[PDB]
Amino acid sequence: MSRSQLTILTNICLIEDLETQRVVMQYRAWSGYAFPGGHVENDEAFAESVIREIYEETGLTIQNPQLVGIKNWPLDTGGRYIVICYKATEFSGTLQSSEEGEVSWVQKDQIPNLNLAYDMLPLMEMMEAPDKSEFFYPRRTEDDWEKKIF
Amino acid sequence: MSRSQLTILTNICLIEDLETQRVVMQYRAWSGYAFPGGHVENDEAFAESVIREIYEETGLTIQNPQLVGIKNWPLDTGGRYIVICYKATEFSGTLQSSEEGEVSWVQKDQIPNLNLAYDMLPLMEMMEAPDKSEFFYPRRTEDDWEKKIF
Ligand SMILES: [Mg+2]
Ligand SMILES: [Mg+2]
Repeated sequence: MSRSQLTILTNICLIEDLETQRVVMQYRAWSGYAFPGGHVENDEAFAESVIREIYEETGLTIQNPQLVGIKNWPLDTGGRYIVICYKATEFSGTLQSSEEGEVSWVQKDQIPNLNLAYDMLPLMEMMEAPDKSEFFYPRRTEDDWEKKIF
Repeated sequence: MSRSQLTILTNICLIEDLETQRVVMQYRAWSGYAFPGGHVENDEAFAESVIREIYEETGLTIQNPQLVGIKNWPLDTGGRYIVICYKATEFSGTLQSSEEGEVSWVQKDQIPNLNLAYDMLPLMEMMEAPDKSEFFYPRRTEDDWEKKIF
């Protein structure tokens, strides 16, 4: 019945242009600059979903997106929010914003200087680390946004 | 309401003893030899779940399990079955079966000679491949068990 009982399936992608050392950032009015991505449709694969969402949100067609981790947290009544995290360096197309947010190429080394969504930097660190694959909020108490990286 | 509307969260782990080149296999009366693992509890992280399930099913405590892919397929009415796939080479303990299946160390090169669960070999191949991370059944028709690897 309640929203806190649901399992929500979403994705994000770190799209990195190796020629320019820039990454696609999206501005979402949690608030701030974050990675683009979206919700998984009922019939589509996880990889199909990230390719489709990225195309819609950025105008870019990514190839062979790589699974780099999972961000997730329990909801209040047995539910869970799930973010499947991808990295893509192979893509084509022209960058184009959508109603879902303004997108831009930001120099990767300048990402920390933006108004970032909460925990963007440790999330990007988990994704980039070859030996880490999960970012979890235990949500042990109602205000607990402490994280665990596995 | 129906079981085909649910999102089911499970894990498996390929536990490889690098000293002996054996892998833990579990016999489940889909039927056949498969990897051990289990269902994710409401409050636990994905990594916590695989460590706990593997301990219960095998007696081994795995350390630092690595995400190597996701096996998944849609269910008939908007649901999805999800298997988070891990590999672990660091562990301790003594192998011990449980009510959930007999476990054994099988030489990795002898795995194909077992009565394996359906698609075990391509699943293991997806997991072992550094550039593949999803095993998906589109379930386009009712008898369609064709697969896609991303
Ligand atoms: Mg989106
Ligand atoms: Mg099990």
